[PDB]
Amino acid sequence: GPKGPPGDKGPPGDPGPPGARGEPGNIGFPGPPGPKGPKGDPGDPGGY
Amino acid sequence: GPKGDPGPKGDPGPPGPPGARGQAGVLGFPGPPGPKGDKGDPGPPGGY
Amino acid sequence: GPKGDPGPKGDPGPPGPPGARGQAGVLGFPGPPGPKGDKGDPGPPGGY
Repeated sequence: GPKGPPGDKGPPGDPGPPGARGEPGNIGFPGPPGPKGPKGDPGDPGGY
Repeated sequence: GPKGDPGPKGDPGPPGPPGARGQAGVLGFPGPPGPKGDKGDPGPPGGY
Repeated sequence: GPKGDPGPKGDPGPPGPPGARGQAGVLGFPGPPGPKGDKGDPGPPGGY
């Protein structure tokens, strides 16, 4: 007898998932030194 | 009559989206203490 | 003859690419201030 018509193209494939989240950034550099300290006290007056 | 041929395979699924960016890194540690201040100015003459 | 069967499901899509690296953490705070400088020298001797 006569062959039947061909079947439908199949359903579409599954969508891919999102990529992984990037790695979090590195810890920041340590800060610089504190400010230089204040100037010393003035000397005593000279003696007599 | 004979059965029709099976249909062809479906279209592929789309690739997934790129992942999110990582989180920003941790803030750096504090720096060290600052350097010592300069020496003070001399005192005045005795009897000033 | 009867219509053919549907084709197979499509291939799955691949994962998305990995996300970008997170931004570097910021630099840390400065350290504490340095110590005060030395006391100044004594002044010159005075008359009386």
